[PDB]
Amino acid sequence: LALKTIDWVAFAEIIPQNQKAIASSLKSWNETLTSRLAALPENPPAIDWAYYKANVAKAGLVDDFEKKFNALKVPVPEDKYTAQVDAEEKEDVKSCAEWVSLS
Amino acid sequence: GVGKTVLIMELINNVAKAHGGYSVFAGVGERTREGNDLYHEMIESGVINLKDATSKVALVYGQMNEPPGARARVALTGLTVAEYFRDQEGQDVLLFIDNIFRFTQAGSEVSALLGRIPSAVGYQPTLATDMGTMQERITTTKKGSITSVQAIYVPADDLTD
Amino acid sequence: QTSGGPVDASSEYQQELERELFKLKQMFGNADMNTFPTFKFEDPKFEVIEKP
Amino acid sequence: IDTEKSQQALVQKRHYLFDVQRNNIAMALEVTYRERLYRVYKEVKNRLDYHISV
Ligand SMILES: Nc1ncnc2c1ncn2[C@@H]1O[C@H](COP(=O)(O)OP(=O)(O)O)[C@@H](O)[C@H]1O
Ligand SMILES: [Mg+2]
Repeated sequence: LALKTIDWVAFAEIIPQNQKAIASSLKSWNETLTSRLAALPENPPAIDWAYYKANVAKAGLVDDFEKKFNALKVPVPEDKYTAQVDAEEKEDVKSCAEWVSLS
Repeated sequence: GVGKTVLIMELINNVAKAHGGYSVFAGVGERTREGNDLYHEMIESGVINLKDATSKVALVYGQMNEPPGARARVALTGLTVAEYFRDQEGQDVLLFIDNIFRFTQAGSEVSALLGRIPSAVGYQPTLATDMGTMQERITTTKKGSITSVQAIYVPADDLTD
Repeated sequence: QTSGGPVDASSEYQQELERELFKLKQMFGNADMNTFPTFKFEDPKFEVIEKP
Repeated sequence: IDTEKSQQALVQKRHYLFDVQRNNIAMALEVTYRERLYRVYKEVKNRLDYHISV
């Protein structure tokens, strides 16, 4: 997770009035993720089996669970949106590179 | 005369007949005409059915015309009915008690004669202990729930009694 | 001498024993806890975030 | 002239508007990915502590 720091005071002044709600709502989503992301470990505590291997009176259930659990590949969602927002920036910089030229 | 009985009848109207489990109404030292009103209201509302076994409320009544022993133990009778419906049936029971203050008041009336030194405001020395041994039975366990609504009279409008 | 009757000659209380697990089952939910859990994984809600 | 200078400074900071969207996205998936790792562990354990509770 290679996050990028952001100077919110710089972010505050470079928004146009016609879309302040969007950029303000983006701020709202921002910190809500930051705490929620920090409010739980990156990986849950992988539960013991030894306490379940012997203290459960079922045969096969305590292993095939651990077998199927280990054989379970939870899909992590691919980005499919980072390059799409980057598609706008490179075009935006292009529209702003000329402006600082004409200035 | 501030609305304890009106509010408990409103709670019966809103929650009791709209309920799934069973209900128990223990009249403890209140007007007998209110008990008659409740009986006939539950008869007309189909809650109490005199023709088949689809009744949903059990009534226990020892009213203000009863000697203090009956007014002290009728709360326990209602408790016992609700406790059966909670434990031996696992149902979700509703227990309405009106009035639960008459239990303590009758305890005081009899404690006068049981040869006990009186406590404050002339109450029995065993007020809190008797109230605890009664109230700790009115509770939800992991074998069933008891939603208890108890009207509590306040003497001389003194909430520090 | 219970290998024939596993509950040491219970002779009753089975009628209420299954009520106990039922109260215990509604405490853990409703799914059959004797098999592996199914899954449906949710996806985030997104929009177009360009310069409008 | 100086007002034109500042307009160069403000547009110099432009990229932040895209840095938030990147940051706000990148972790949003991690939040769902992390929380997805509970919905699997918090449930398989649940179906384990059941057979040890009963
Ligand atoms: N929610 C209410 N709406 C209208 N009138 C009410 C309400 N509650 C109480 N009252 C009035 O105040 C009186 C007191 O009723 P009651 O419930 O029997 O008091 P309590 O049982 O405490 O002695 C009622 O006769 C009624 O006219
Ligand atoms: Mg009253």
